Amino acid sequence: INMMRGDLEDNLNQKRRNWEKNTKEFNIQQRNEKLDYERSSHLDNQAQNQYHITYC
Amino acid sequence: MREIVHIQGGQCGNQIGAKFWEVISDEHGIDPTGTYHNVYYNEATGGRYVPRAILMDLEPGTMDSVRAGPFGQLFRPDNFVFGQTGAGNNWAKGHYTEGAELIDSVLDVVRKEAEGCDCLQGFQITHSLGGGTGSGMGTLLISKVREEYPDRIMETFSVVPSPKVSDTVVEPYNATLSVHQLVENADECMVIDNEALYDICFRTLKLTTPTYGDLNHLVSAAMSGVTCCLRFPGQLNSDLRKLAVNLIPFPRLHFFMIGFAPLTSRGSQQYRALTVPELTQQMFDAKNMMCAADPRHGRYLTASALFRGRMSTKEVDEQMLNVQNKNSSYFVEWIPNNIKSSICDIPPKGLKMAVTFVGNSTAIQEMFKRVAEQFTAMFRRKAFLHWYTGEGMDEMEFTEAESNMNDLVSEYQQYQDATA
Amino acid sequence: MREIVHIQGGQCGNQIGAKFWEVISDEHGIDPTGTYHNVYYNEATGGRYVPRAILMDLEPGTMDSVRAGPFGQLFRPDNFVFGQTGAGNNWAKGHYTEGAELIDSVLDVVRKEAEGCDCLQGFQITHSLGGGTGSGMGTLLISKVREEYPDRIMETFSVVPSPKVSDTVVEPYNATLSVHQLVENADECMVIDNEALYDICFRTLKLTTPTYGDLNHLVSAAMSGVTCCLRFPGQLNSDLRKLAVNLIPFPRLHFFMIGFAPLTSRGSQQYRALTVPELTQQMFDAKNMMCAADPRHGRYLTASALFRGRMSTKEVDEQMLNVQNKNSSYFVEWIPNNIKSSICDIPPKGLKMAVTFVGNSTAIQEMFKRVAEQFTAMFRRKAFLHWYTGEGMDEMEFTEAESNMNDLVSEYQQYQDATA
Amino acid sequence: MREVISIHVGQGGIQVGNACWELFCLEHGIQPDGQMPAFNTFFSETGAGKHVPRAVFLDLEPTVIDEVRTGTYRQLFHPEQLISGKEDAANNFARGHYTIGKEIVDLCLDRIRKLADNCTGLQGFLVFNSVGGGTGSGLGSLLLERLSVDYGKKSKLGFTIYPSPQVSTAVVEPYNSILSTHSLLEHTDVAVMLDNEAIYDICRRNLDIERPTYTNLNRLIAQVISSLTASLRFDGALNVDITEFQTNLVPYPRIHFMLSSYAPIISAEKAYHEQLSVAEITNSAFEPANMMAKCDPRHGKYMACSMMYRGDVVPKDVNASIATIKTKRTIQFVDWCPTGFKVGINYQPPTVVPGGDLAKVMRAVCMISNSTAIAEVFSRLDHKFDLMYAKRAFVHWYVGEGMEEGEFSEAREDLAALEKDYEEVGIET
Amino acid sequence: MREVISIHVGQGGIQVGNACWELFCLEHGIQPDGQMPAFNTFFSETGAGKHVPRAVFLDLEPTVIDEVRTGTYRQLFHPEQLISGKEDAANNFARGHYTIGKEIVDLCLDRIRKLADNCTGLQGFLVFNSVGGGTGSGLGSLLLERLSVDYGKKSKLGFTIYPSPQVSTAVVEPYNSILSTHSLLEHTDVAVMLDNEAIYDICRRNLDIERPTYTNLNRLIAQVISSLTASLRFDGALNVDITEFQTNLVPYPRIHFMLSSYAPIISAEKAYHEQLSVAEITNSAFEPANMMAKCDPRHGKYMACSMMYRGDVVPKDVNASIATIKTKRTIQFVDWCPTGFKVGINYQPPTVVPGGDLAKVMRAVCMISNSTAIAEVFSRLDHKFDLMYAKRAFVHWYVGEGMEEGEFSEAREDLAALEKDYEEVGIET
Ligand SMILES: Nc1nc2c(ncn2[C@@H]2O[C@H](COP(=O)(O)OP(=O)(O)OP(=O)(O)O)[C@@H](O)[C@H]2O)c(=O)[nH]1
Ligand SMILES: Nc1nc2c(ncn2[C@@H]2O[C@H](COP(=O)(O)OP(=O)(O)OP(=O)(O)O)[C@@H](O)[C@H]2O)c(=O)[nH]1
Ligand SMILES: Nc1nc2c(ncn2[C@@H]2O[C@H](COP(=O)(O)OP(=O)(O)O)[C@@H](O)[C@H]2O)c(=O)[nH]1
Ligand SMILES: Nc1nc2c(ncn2[C@@H]2O[C@H](COP(=O)(O)OP(=O)(O)O)[C@@H](O)[C@H]2O)c(=O)[nH]1
Ligand SMILES: [Mg+2]
Ligand SMILES: [Mg+2]
Repeated sequence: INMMRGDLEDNLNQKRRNWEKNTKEFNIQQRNEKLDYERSSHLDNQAQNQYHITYC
Repeated sequence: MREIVHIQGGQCGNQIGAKFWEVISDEHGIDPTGTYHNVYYNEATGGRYVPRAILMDLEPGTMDSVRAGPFGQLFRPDNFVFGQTGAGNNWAKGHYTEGAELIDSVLDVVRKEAEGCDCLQGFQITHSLGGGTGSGMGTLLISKVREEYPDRIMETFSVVPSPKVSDTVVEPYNATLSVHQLVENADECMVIDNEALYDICFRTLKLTTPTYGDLNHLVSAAMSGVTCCLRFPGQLNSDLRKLAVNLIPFPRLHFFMIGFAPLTSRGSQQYRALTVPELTQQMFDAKNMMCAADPRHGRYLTASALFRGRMSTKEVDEQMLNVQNKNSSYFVEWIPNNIKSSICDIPPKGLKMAVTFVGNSTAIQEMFKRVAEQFTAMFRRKAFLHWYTGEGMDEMEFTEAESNMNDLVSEYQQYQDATA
Repeated sequence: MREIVHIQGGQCGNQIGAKFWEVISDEHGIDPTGTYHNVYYNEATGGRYVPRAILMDLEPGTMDSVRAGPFGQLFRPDNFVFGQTGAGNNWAKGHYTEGAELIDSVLDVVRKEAEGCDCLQGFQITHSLGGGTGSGMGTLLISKVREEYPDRIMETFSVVPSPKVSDTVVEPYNATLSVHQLVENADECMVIDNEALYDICFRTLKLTTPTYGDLNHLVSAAMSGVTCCLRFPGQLNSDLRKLAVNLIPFPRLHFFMIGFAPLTSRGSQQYRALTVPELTQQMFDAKNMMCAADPRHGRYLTASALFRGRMSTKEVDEQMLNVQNKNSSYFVEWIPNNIKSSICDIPPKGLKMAVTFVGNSTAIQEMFKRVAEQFTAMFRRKAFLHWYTGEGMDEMEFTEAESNMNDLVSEYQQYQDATA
Repeated sequence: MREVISIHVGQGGIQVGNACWELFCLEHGIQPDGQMPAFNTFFSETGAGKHVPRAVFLDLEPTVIDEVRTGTYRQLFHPEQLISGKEDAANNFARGHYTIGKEIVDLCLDRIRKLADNCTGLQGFLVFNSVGGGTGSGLGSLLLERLSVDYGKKSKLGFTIYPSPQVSTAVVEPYNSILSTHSLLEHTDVAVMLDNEAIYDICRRNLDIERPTYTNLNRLIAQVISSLTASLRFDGALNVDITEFQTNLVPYPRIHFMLSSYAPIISAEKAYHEQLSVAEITNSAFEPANMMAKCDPRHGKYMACSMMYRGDVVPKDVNASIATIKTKRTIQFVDWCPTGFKVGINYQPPTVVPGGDLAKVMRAVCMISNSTAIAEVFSRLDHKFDLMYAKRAFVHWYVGEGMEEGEFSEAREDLAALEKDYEEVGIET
Repeated sequence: MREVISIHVGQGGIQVGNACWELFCLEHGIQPDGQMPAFNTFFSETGAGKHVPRAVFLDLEPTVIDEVRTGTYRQLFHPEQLISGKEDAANNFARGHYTIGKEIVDLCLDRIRKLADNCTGLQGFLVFNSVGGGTGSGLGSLLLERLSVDYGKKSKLGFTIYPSPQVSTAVVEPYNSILSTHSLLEHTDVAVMLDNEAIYDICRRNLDIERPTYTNLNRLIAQVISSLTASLRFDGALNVDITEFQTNLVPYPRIHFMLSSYAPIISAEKAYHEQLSVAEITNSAFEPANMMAKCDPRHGKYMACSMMYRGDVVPKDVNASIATIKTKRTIQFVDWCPTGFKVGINYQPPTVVPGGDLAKVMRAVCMISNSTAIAEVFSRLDHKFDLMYAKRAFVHWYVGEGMEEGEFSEAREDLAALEKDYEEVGIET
């Protein structure tokens, strides 16, 4: 019974670390999508500025 | 013969009851279907076994909390007395206006469960002490059924406020209001704190994710080990009344403490053997009790040790005599041999020994003293009083409640000093 | 029966204790898994043998090490009571500040260890004198338990500072404090010093790369041989007390010297004969002991010798009487047959004869003169005192401590001159 | 068998409600069409197929109600809970309290009654009113009074966007804010002061977005609302029913104005390099810097503090962390409340809004603090009032709409009498 | 469980800290990506994989902090533990201690608190700051006062870069060095004087490189720091914690200014040639040619010597060599300290930084010494002070920043008293 309890708690801790690494995957994806967002918005800003200034 | 109607109530009551019926079903070898593979269950057509427990509350969410969980389909749906309005965490709400004009249905259910028995012995309630619906409906039901069935006995496994930091901010008020209804209408009341359970699960079993499920499991195991010496054979069998007579010297010093043994971690289990001196060494330890009141700060008016499994009674008696004569200070004297023993003949599911320790100590008075501070410091400023007043509650009662509490702690203070 | 609680403590204490339990596991044929393939070990489930020992340090470093090295599974984790703030070579820091914060749990576990015994004989300690953790914590523990257990004896296998090159610069302060404490509540301050171990390892074993492993193994061998004539059959048995009574004529005169025999290299092993005359030649030579006090520059108030091996008896006594009545100058005169002997029946693993030679001499007065002199030279300028006063202590103790130290040697020299 | 009813009056209310219904729909798996590809607490099934929300959306300017009538959720709300009049509030209280609402309150109350007729376990109301405006102030207070005289016992919370301390969004604000505060004193049991100044600060520092906008603000407000309602909605080892707050945090009958806080509101990166356990999360939850409202709790006492945890949380760390945080000396409570803590636990980890700046994390805490430092805010706000009432500025736009002038005086003085409570309760026994 | 905080304030402090953290990431085997393929003393695991270092970087000039934010270690540190100001210190101590020092030091204390709460057995503090700098003195002293009034019992050991008596990199070093010395006199328990000149002649006599650059200096200081902390980091025969140092080498609470030394210091050309025996390595450790502080130890008399060996070490020959050194007539201790040597041993050789001009070798000795000759430095340094305060040179730049004019006198006066004690100890009895 001691061996079984040890094995079960080991598996539970493994599941914990697995979910933690899942959340870290998600966080890195979030950061990179935010960088995509900001660069695309910068190019859109340059586009609107050209459109407004060349408006003679 | 000698049945038990287990009543629950409130959040803590419902959760502890869920885990408790799980443990009981495990003991008697049942599966969640309710078939085997009188003291607790009842037979039903087709060999089914339905628990003899009514479940009550003012908020129908806790039902779906306990019902959907495993070992849930047992409780008969004709017993979930769940008012569809709300509780609100307030005593007068669940005792005078809202959680009071429903008690008639609860009495109906209790009567249909009692008059259908042959020789009912005692009621066994599990509930919180500051929770609005829990404490309120618990004390109201206590008053009613105890004014109704005096032939039987009463037993309540309450949970006290977490001493260090609270879990609700109005807990002293409701705790005192319940205490004033307990000492007048009860016959056996054990107390448990959600604080010492943390210290145990973290320094006795080396757990890292202690879920309320596991703490409830510990409490329920203790509750089952208490009465395990009744529904099973034994070299010397006890009950719910042999305690009630070998423990309380006076009609009010009836607030006990609970301890379970053995509880061991992984390595600590690898290194220690199962021999009753070890179980005794673990039993009396202050860090091993479910009540956040270090007994070293007091003495034991009495303490009953209900063993389980199979062991030479001479070993038990030698351990009792040695622990009593050696710690001659931590025991009071005017009651000679103030420790009682009992031996059933069934070990737990997966051990060789077992010990339940129910101790009427004069050390828990300190806890009450603590409450006697907080309530007092929340009454001269009339803090939060208008919510309770808004339900017709006469503040006068509050006063006597505190007064009552005074006498209670005063009682203990008169005895740990008594000499002869 | 006649059990022994081993108390570790300090970095040196932890290392020497690891080596000691290694040597005991070797002798009693215990592999480092914990099985066999009561005087020291305690039985546990499945024939496991858990060492009756307790480790302690205000830092979890050396504890982590000995739990990582060999034989790290033996000691139970309940006996690793360890703080995490560290002491840091400040006797006051480990005797007045953190002493009161950990000594509670240490006494708790030591009580649970002693009561778990049936008939305890004595204690036995391994610590240093300069390092704050070792000296402070160990001597506070000794104070507590000796004020707790008055009848049983003590045993301090204490490593004094080396004379020439210290390990710490504030060493003399902790040394004089620990020697003013242990002189009052301890029966045997068996002193050990490193430089003599180095001289041995270069002169009598030829190991030119002396690592602490070998020194610890040597002191481990001596420590094991101390009590071997108890846990084994014997032609003439002894114990921890027969020594303690044949050794100290006056309770203050209880600071011994140690010696082990025989010691040989690999080359010398083939040729050197193993008979009691050459064992005596070794055990009664100056460069063979483990003390910074030339035994030829003092005398012996008494000296006992525990032999091991199935050898004759008349020749043992004859060589003892010869060694005495030959160097009657180098011995004291007013006492008759100042040399006590004892004989066991089982030699250690790897040899056929063995001698543990312990002696209550009066040559260590040189060591205590050196320590007192360093104390004066470092105190008469208040050097390094603003630590030993920021931790709740006035210089008074120091002076009076040193004062007591003086009286100590003031007796030794005196008895080296009396003639009758 | 348990649910709420949310009202979103005014202009800010409908905005935060748009964001909050976005979050709710995208948590319960309810598509913006009302069809699924727990909701009994918020939504309700129309017999079969699609969900409909439990809400009412009032305004007087047809702008925002139209924008949501043809936005992305044109086919989610029942077209009878979107009540828009003809004229505008124009930031003067009496316009939305005596003339315009004079009959619109009838339709609103009839619709609220028809909603409550269908609710089965109704607990309370969650209004949303930017008191700085005209309609959310006037009509909001009128609706509050009407509900309090109509139903009664049912609890009534609130989430008001008070005027910021420093930055300006209107000039007649201290009038229609003081009037709303005086008309809100008794009928509402819970006021949760939200201020767009502190959340701008946060979005600037912690969320790293330098150019925020009410969109992100309202995303965060919706997150707070959902982290508070998760107790009723989903399962939790220790749940609270909103009637909890009505009795844990209202010591004296008049004083109930509290401030909210949330943690951890951290960007992706600033959380990626972070262990972020319960200890740090709660030692940051108490931080005065990142409070939703604006005040200096280090300069005042605390009176009650509820904390709802959500996500995979270990209770032992909760207990130890609250112990060590009550250990601190800079954070002190008043004499008449020694057990100054309340906790709840929900097993539902926080849901992230797809396309939201907030980062996903397992453990989160939501704090509702009844303190006594927030008192000064009123004073400061009251301060402004005097500098306008010293010369009867802007009063004709109010007396022209039937509002008796003396009302101002009363409120301005009676609210000042509110101080008699605060500066008293801060004094020990 | 046991760990140290690492603070790097100033310019030189931050560069040498960059080198030190490079060495620390290299030894344990941590990549600059944060992911790794003993670190409890320095690093902290981020739940899953990555590691954050216990460190704060204070400097009011963004340039170096911008460099580290865009250097090779942009991914390791936490994006908040890189705290940058907006203006230079300008080498006038008052600038980083009165005017702007009040602005950022509170943020440093916030971050330090939030970094220490997530620790359990913290022991000390290792601050790194050139004294000649502006913020390396002002902000450093302010932070030290804050930490002293905050924590207390926790040890504190700076590693300051004192200006050489000959080489000059500024013209106002005396002023903002005297000021920070008078501030740090009673705050930091153990201040190791690390000079910047003697290292040049060291790396010209041993490493044989003719034109050395600051980066080599920082790598060597990093080597010394790692050789120090290896005891708590790793295992060994004689573990010596950090609280050991301030216990052995502080005879009187005021005289604690110690000078260090390191060996072996040799490049590859003679590495295989020379034998580097324990006796010869500890002999080279004591020769006055390679003491980091520019002093001839023969001038004075030692008071305490802590020698830390790491790698393959045989204690017998260690004791023999130490005895020979004790018998050398060129070195001698004061009379009142007969036990002069404290020794520690470890079980790990050094590690080499790719590009580090040093060579790999099994044995390493780092020997720190509390001595007396170091006194003269102050004297000569104090010398300069006179020839500035005799004409009030550069004083107005200080008086214009709030600092009182006459305060200098006090500081100067105090250092004189310091010198007093450095003669009250060298006298026999
Ligand atoms: N949190 C949040 N606050 C807002 C938002 N929009 C406006 N506010 C605040 O609400 C106040 C604006 O006053 P309004 O609500 O527009 O005035 P009104 O009562 O609606 O009167 P009418 O415009 O005539 O309908 C200002 O304090 C705003 O800061 C939003 O989208 N989110
Ligand atoms: N050991 C070492 N010292 C350095 C290094 N870089 C600069 N220093 C020293 O820094 C001192 C110059 O003062 P700074 O530290 O630059 O001034 P500050 O207080 O940091 O603020 P600023 O004036 O903005 O630079 C000189 O004495 C340098 O010797 C380095 O890389 N290693
Ligand atoms: N060990 C344990 N304690 C609980 C549990 N549920 C509630 N408690 C206690 O319940 C107390 C709050 O009062 P409660 O009865 O839940 O409020 P009510 O049910 O709404 O009347 C708290 O002090 C909790 O400690 C549980 O599941 N396990
Ligand atoms: N014979 C021997 N003596 C040791 C050994 N290790 C340490 N010692 C001594 O132990 C003393 C240090 O005492 P201690 O309290 O354990 O160190 P601390 O924990 O840092 O305070 C030193 O004087 C060392 O000389 C060892 O391995 N063998
Ligand atoms: Mg508007
Ligand atoms: Mg700089």
